[PDB]
Amino acid sequence: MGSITENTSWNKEFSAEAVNGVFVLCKSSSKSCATNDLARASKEYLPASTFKIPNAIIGLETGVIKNEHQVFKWDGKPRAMKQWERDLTLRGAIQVSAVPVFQQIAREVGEVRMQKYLKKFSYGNQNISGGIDKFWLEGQLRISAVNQVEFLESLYLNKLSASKENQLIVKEALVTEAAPEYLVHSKTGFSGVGTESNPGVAWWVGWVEKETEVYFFAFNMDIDNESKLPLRKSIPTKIMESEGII
Amino acid sequence: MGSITENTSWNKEFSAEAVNGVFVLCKSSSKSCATNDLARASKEYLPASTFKIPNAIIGLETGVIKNEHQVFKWDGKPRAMKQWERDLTLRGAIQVSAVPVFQQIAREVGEVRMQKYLKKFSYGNQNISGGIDKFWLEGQLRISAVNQVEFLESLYLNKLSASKENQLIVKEALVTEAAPEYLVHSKTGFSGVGTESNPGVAWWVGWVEKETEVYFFAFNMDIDNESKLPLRKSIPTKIMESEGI
Repeated sequence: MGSITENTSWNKEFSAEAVNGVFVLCKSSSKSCATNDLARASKEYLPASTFKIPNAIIGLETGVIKNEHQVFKWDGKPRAMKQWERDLTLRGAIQVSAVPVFQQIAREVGEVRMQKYLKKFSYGNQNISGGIDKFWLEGQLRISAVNQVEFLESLYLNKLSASKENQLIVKEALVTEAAPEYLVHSKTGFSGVGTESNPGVAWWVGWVEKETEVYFFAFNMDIDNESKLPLRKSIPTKIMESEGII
Repeated sequence: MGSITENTSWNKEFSAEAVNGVFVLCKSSSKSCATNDLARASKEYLPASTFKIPNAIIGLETGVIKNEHQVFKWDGKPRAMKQWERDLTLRGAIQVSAVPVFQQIAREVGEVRMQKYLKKFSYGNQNISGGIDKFWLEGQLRISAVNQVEFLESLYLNKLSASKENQLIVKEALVTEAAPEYLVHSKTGFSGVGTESNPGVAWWVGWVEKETEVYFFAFNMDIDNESKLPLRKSIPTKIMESEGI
């Protein structure tokens, strides 16, 4: 990555909520990044559902996901969340974080192909052991906020080791906010409430295209209570809108 | 164009506003469309800004538009609108409908290549005479609502005679509404108030991806009073809502 500068004043938003976390924000027009905590910016955590971004690209690249219009049919069996009990498009599955859809995609991709692509993507520690359908949820895979922004910037520029076509498909699927001159691509993540002395992690990563400017961001925080989930978006949002990226 | 059925009940919104226009809605699931007026559905009108869709694709295909990240720098010379007086990305130019930006692109594309692609796209009457950079604004180019829908369906499916990459680039630049299971791609159009007994035309075309269903739409109406523009969105919205979309 380029240069990164620690800005301890950003901790203001974290203190107010008594949250232990990190936010990394990079402005493309300068190749510079800022963060409230340099140490945690480089610390690696379970990616949780933010892993659906590389998983989607790999699914497309390997042909497991036939094309952008593939519909993932619900077999009718009970699923962990009601929002997943329905047929979903690739964008739909990603947007509602439909774990079972991507677990099946991961099984079809397989260990060998999955490993190959995470190496090509320089994705975290590239550790997929423990079970092909859950390594990003409870396995040994880990990735840092800094590595997330590097990865997302590559995707934005279509520089990942995959077809431009597939990177573009996954990119539209990640759009979460659209205005004439304000476009946001993002993905949430939540590993769970963790265990005693081992909190879970919550994520919010993506990028913002405001006019001719582009900002890449990655946020993660320790979490042991679902009631704190909204903070994964509110803290980053307050930090960015305090930076003029309203 | 699969099958199309006229549904006069849709005229309600039109009559309720004393507006002459047409709306074509197609449900991909069941290759069928509906319209309030079959005859007008096939009538061709000046595309106005909706033409920025085919133009953007052509600009990318021919190279005039370097890539998806190309920036369109403003030279400083005043423009018809303040919103266009600034640098713009490809999506920004489309979203705010920066006429000057695309006029320049058209010039670079060249009437020869422009004519070539409109033939590949089967875009309306394909008449770009009058002025290489104003034919869609006041030239003789004409296209129907049915033609807009089939053109947009081709784009959605990456079936236009262009690279899938360029089609995908233009598709994201057209996103106007984004939600978890609701995504809208769309483009507005307006030729002006026009002249007496010869009003202008207002457009609104695009498609809606709701859950796993996909709806393609095209709307146009005659307009002589700039105060009626909002109707290009309100009328279709009301009709689609009355359908469940």
